Amino acid sequence: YCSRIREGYTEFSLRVEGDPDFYKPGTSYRVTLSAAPPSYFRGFTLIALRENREGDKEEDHAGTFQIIDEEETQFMSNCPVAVTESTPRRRTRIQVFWIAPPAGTGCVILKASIVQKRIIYFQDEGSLTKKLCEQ
Repeated sequence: YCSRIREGYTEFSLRVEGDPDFYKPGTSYRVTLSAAPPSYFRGFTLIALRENREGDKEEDHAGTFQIIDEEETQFMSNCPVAVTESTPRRRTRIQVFWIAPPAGTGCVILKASIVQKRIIYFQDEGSLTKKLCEQ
């Protein structure tokens, strides 16, 4: 189940539109993964984890992703809680909804990994990682 299993900034950014300071349970947020020019990615993986969890357990994964662009993104065949590319084409941006979990879920870490001509692995902090807490 889910594998899946260098901080600071690369040219790839994981953002939430509107730059929320915290999440509100049940609110849909538009999560974006983008490459600064002239970079691109041919593949990506995107997850949302309760803080300080590895992701090896189902209950580590927080909230619900919803596909916006079916031809660009899909759920991972062998990690159904992870968003990934539909085909290995060069892309500079993808977007998905993330629906925030119930009150009491605690801090959530949205995290991405990409491939261009090298792999950028998941990191605890950095440009492909965003922490959102309740409040």
